[PDB]
Amino acid sequence: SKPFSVPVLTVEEMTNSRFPIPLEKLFTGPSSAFVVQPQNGRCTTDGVLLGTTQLSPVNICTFRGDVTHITGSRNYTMNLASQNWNDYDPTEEIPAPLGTPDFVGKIQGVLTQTTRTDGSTRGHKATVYTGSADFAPKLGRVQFETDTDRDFEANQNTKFTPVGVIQDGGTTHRNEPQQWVLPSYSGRNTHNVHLAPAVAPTFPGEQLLFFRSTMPGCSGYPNMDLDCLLPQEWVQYFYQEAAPAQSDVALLRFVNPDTGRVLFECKLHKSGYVTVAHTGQHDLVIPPNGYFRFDSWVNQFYTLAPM
Amino acid sequence: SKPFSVPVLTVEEMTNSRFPIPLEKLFTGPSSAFVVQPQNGRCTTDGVLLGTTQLSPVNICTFRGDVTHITGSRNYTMNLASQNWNDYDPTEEIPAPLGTPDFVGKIQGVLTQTTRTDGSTRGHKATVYTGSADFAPKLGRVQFETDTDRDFEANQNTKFTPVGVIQDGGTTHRNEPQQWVLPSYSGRNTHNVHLAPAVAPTFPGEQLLFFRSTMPGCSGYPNMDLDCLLPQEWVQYFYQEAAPAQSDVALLRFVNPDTGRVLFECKLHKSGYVTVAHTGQHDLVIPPNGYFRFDSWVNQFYTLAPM
Amino acid sequence: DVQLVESGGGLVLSCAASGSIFSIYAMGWYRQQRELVASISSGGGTNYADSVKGRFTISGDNAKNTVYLQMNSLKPEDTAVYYCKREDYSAYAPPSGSRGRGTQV
Amino acid sequence: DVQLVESGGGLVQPGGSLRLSCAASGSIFSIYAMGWYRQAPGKQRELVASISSGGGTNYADSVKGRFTISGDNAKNTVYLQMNSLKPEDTAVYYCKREDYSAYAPPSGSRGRGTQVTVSSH
Repeated sequence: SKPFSVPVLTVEEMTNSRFPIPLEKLFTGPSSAFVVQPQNGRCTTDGVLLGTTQLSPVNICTFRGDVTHITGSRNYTMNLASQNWNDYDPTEEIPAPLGTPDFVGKIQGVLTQTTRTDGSTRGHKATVYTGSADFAPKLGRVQFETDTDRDFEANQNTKFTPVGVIQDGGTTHRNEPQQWVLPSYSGRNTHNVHLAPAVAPTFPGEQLLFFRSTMPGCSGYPNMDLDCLLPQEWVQYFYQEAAPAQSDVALLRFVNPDTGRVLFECKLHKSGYVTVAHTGQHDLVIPPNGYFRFDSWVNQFYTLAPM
Repeated sequence: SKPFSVPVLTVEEMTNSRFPIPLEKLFTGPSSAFVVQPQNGRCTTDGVLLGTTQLSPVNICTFRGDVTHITGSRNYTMNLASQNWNDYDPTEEIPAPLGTPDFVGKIQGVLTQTTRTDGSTRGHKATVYTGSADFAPKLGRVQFETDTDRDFEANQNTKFTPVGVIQDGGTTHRNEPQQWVLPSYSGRNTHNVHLAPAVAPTFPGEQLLFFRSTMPGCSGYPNMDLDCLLPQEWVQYFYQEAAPAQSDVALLRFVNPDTGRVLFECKLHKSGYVTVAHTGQHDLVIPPNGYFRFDSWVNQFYTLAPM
Repeated sequence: DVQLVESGGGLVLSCAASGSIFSIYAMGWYRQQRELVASISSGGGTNYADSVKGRFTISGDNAKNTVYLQMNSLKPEDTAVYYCKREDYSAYAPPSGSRGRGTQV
Repeated sequence: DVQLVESGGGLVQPGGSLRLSCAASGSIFSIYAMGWYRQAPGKQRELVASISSGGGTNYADSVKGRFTISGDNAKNTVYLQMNSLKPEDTAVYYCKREDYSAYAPPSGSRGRGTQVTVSSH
């Protein structure tokens, strides 16, 4: 009956599960104003992957496939393939291909391509707007804005590598991207399917605990805050361990190994998210060597000490 | 005491430990023509990180710091900082900052920057030549080749995100990059220090087993073959587990879970690399769900069945 | 097994725990539909029902493995049977619950 | 503990054939290797042949093409077929076994040894 645990890793040793960048800090705030339903970094404590969540930190927000030029323009349509270059199956019971961005925004990166016959290669600046009418990865189509109108070839392996986010157009400072707004994965005016559920604190005085990174900015004044429910290493670890849950809630203590002292305690829910006892927006002040430790399976009778 | 094991992961579910891309396949070949001494993806089976190896896949071949423009050029010098933007310490007993590229070639990516006071951001195409005279990450400076002579600011957080590799400048097709040639980490005509050791098969008829990826190519005809000694996931797992080794060699069986049958067997050496019984260059043909399984601590007296 | 050594309230509390007890736990009082009154957790967290909030206080002595409930400004709506409750928690098994027989107040 | 019972050695004509066998019993494991070492007066101990449970085999170059090792798993036994024997094959041949575990270091066992004498008689 395998014992549950969480990785012995500091926040800084870990990775954001919604963009391929490292974690930086811990944040808690009220989330009643918006719907918190990220599709990446969703995994149960007994190791069931949810939403669009997959194992590879480096595949998060990447796309692969072949491209078709949109005539006269610097825009290309990518016909998606799966992450191993095999055919993509739209009938799978997932919201979108695993690793698809789970927020509405403009993601800048690079499209790279290799020509199968002679091994010639090319790379170009590329931006995908995930709020676009033509953003339909569930259907196997996404559109990229590039800096070339001729260089990419048809029927050759093409990859998108994400770098950062931009705000352009007339959008006002830091009002894009919208990290808590899900894309419409099948394109405009279609409902999303097979989603990991929204999360909220239910107990009074409790707030979600967020694992926070700063996405790189490539242009303008973007909102670069990125919050995930679980670090990517926890997803990989729970998936690997697949330790049975003995109750709904795993009690975690954040421990400073230098002193042996407990900074605070929190609840890791079986469905894969964390809550703390705090009211208000707060950037947690944590020791550099601090890490999370699983201490026991509890229930609603256990009340968290104020953070 | 704690039992050793390796993760239940297919090759395609895993990540290259020398560049931030997925593993694709397994390759074995003779390694006498070159010195095999990569510094990333180096870890002992009981979880001691070696060389420039650090835990997160997304930090491999990335740089952080501030930039200084080199007047008259589209070139910038980055004064490196550590992953958390703190000071980098050149006296540490490591060859270079953890995650520094461990091969000579041209790495293309993007430099991004944010201005602290108003959150304005900028990104530009950037290339680092790890064979250049000014590639001195161990001393805390590397030079980037960019497409701007004017846009980056001084004293502002700047990051390089790697994308792929290039071949240019009149070099021979597929003669760069050179994955088994280490950079001079302290710059032109300097000796490297604190290296993870070189590895070789010692037993006759024995060859290294490589975990292989294809790096994205951004320009020209580069050699995109990238081999690592351990998947990044094994590094992360061994560091987590810290299981003591009961001998120098762990016997692994590569197993197809669909049939329960063993495809081939191999030795995972304690100091962190894998050998097989094969002579000649070979692309392993493996089932999709296949994975490595640790079966026993053995020694030289045990002879691997021919792969 | 865990056994609970209570004490009683009369007319218009303490609960003491012994046995196979665990380092991580919660203890408190329910009343009778059956309703929560107050609980306290080993990490220091406390929870009160809205009706007794601000009037009744719960506290605990970890060494004796006992919890104390001070009932103040008692009202007719407080009339019920009050039973101590304890949850013992481990990293390896589901929570183990123990309940007192109950005391009329 | 593991013990090995050896058999098959004795006097043999030069150019003749012999067949040794070694059977293992006790705390034996599913993963193992078994084989023969030989010791001749004034000479360093030499590996002759070994076989591993996975099927891998190892031979000394001097016996390649003359000696064959094989195993019967059910019987937990290994056989060494020695052909074209020469005066230089004269030695004491002792069986050796290593038992391997996923939980412990290798456990070695060795036979008492059997004399092999290749001379005209």
